[PDB]
Amino acid sequence: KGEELFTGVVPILVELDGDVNGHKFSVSGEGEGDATYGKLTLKFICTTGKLPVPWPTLVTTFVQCFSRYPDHMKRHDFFKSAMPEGYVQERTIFFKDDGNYKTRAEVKFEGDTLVNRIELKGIDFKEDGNILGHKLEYNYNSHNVYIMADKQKNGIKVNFKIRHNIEDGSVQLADHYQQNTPIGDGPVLLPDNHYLSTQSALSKDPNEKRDHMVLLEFVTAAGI
Repeated sequence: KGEELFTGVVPILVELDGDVNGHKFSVSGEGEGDATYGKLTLKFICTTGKLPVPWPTLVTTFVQCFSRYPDHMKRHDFFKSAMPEGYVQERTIFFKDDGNYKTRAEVKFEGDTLVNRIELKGIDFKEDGNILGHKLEYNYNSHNVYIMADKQKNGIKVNFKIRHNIEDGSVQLADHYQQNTPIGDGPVLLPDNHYLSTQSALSKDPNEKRDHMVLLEFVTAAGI
């Protein structure tokens, strides 16, 4: 019964603390989310200074409860269903032939603000690599996210790959593995497999002098 929660535009707050190959950094993200349209709008700041890794790489990490679930599919909205209480999102993201990322985040409401708090741990990155070497283009493609229920952990398992465009026209693969679990002891909706169609556009704020990333994104469920 989290749907009444996402009836209008909801403020979003994003906080991440990370360490990549001994590279410590932090980001703060503020924005709005309008589930009715599967639309998200945020701005991220690298508070500790210059971001050690590349922006496009943090996107997946930086609130699926803002996805638009068509009417005929609401019974599958696990995300909104964990609402108010929230849920845990954990991930292992393997960058092909490079390091991998480990994440644990908590997705919940604090008052009337939607909060995503994350701790990220990065290891085995090559300094002479795409990531560390900053060789990714500042852009992003559309992707499908497959969702299947994890009846066991009373949650869901998600799989998907992201392709990051390399500056030489090449592509860097990012294999994502993710599990979600409700924070409460309340009931949630366990869905049948389906997927989320995600579009994203990264931009920059001219008048913004700090290290950041502006983000616009739309997400709609389908495959059902």
